[PDB]
Amino acid sequence: GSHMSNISLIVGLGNPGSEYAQTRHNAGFWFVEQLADKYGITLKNDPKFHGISGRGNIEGHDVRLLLPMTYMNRSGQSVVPFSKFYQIAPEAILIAHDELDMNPGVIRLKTGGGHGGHNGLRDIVPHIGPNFHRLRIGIGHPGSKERVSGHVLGKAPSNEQSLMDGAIDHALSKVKLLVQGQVPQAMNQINAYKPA
Ligand SMILES: [Cl-]
Ligand SMILES: [Cl-]
Ligand SMILES: [Cl-]
Ligand code: NA
Ligand code: NA
Repeated sequence: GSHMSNISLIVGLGNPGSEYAQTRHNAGFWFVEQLADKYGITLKNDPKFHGISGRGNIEGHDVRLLLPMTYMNRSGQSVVPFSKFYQIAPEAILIAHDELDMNPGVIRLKTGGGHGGHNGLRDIVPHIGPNFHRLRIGIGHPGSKERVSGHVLGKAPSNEQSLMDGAIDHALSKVKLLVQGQVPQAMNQINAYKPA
């Protein structure tokens, strides 16, 4: 199964289909797809777990990657059985997701806490509890509570996209720390990122 706080499972949250692929709510998919390319991990169809998944070596560690194919608000229907079957404890899971409470170009690593309104996390925390790690990829504030769907299901303007892309790139360079269990150092180095 998993082994302490070495990260062994990296999940990216998002919605399936070309119409959602460029939307802010797919920030987690962006991160995990780029990480998979970086390390040569194949992401293949995983019908048993309602997702796309892979497994491979990251810096000498066996790591699994998962993109739920359930739609965002049903993400737990992939993450939970996957983690149960492979016996991966929450403490060894990193979930990458868009974060409305942070600016584009801000990125943070958090351990624990609630969903913060995120409809994918809301489908996961009830089942595995809160003690997994999160890569919170800022996507900017939506304005009103009424603009929140239109914000997360929007394609960001190019300046915001550039800021997100640079933050994601920075985080990719710190995955080595995470798979090695160096969560405190990773937190310090991720959270210190500035775009400019
Ligand atoms: Cl959604
Ligand atoms: Cl945080
Ligand atoms: Cl979070
Ligand atoms: Na976008
Ligand atoms: Na550390």
